[PDB]
Amino acid sequence: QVQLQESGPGLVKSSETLSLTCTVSGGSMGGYYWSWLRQSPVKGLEWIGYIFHTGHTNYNPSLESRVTVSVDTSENQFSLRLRSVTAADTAVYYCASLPRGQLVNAFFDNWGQGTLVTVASASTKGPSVFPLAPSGTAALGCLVKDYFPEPVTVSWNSGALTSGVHTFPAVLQSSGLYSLSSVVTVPSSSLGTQTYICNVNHKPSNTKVDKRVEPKS
Amino acid sequence: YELTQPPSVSVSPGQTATITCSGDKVASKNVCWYQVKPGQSPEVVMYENYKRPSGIPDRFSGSKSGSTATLTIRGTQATDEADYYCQVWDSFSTFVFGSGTQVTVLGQPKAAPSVTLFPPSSEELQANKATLVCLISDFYPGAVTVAWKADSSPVKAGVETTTPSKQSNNKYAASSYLSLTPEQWKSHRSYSCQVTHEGSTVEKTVAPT
Repeated sequence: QVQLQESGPGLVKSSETLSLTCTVSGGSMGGYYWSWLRQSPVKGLEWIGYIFHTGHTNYNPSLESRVTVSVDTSENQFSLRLRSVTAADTAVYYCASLPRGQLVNAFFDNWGQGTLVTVASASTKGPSVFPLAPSGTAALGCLVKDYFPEPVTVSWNSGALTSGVHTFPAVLQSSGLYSLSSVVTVPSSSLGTQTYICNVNHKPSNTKVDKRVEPKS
Repeated sequence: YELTQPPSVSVSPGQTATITCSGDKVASKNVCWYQVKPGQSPEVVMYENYKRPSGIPDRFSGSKSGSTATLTIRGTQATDEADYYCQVWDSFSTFVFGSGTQVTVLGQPKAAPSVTLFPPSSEELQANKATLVCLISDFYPGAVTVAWKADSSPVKAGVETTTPSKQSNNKYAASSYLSLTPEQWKSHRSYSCQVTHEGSTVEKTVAPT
């Protein structure tokens, strides 16, 4: 009847310009406000902006300065440009529809899938590793910081230490970079005996890092 | 601004899940409800406070009293497990949505989170930068709020937090990084990581020795 579907790039470098498109199936660009929204954690779900077949635009004021939305009545598409993106703009973008006229009780309908957009660093970079010193088991770890892209593989003592090891998923941070931690739980009877070493391997940057972990004071 | 709704809300299957969209502006204007799931087009599950769109299960029930909107699910089922957002029209922002509510249907037996907090390292401090690592593991369901505390008063900036990821043992794991300047760390008496899962909240505390 009227189904919408959006195309996007997926991965985008920081400070470059994000351009998304949405396609309408069948019906003309009639009594509808063609809308763009986005959803994520942190920022939740927010409305980006809508546009009418005439060219009339309405944007989110907090985003109005950067946002630009367009129509192509000819091709049956409508588009979004964002201008200068950051890792905070990393979210799932949706194209949807509003009905022309009254807006007080209106809701968006005929949503898209839509398209996950990840904004990250423009350049490949190796991680920086730092020891997580411990205090009948105690836990010690390795911290890999500020790297791109994924993935990074962490092993302990060349893979000789396997038990009690848990490597957490990474965080995409405002820098457009990733960072994760890998923690092993070990006998408190240990320490001062049996050295613990974090082996970090980040292939895209030819980075390999071995780091000794042991308590201080 | 996003008015207010609880982050979590969970239920055993068939139990009744109640979500609250409250926040002042909710008196002037009518409220609708959207559900959101990954790899799937979100849909209106409510509009005009109480009205029931097409093809939407009768079990959902929607109401509004005073300055508080409410989406009730009634006999909830695994399909309903999603993120629910509350929407209200506004004159200038054109729209305002909710903080979001992650309705979770169990599932498995519940599990309290195991938390481990690591202070900034010497090597990192010598390289200026400082970072605090709060690690949360083995908890169910996958819904945890993480707040940070300088001495004992919440921290706004430099907080990054993963979304909970399922691990091999079917439980969830999440991590939270609090980024700090050197002086920042030794200045305050201590720093604290505070993770509240379901009803309970547990706290881990560290100091610059």
